[PDB]
Amino acid sequence: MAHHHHHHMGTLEAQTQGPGSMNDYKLFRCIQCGFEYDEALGWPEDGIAAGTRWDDIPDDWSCPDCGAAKSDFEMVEVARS
Ligand SMILES: [Zn+2]
Repeated sequence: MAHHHHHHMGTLEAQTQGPGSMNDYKLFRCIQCGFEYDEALGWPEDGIAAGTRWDDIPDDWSCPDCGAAKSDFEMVEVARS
């Protein structure tokens, strides 16, 4: 009769989120879903490099999360002070 059991390992923090805000970068949050973009973090999945400004981001660029437009983003001030 088997009496072996497994235990849950718990939480492995694989995120480690934290962009170094050494320069005043902004946040841009999609209003259609809540996708928050940090200019200091960038989005390497699309090719957006860390430090790329919203102005440098192509007008044809869409929210990688849902395909919402740039006008679907809000400019969020960074309270990391
Ligand atoms: Zn979105």
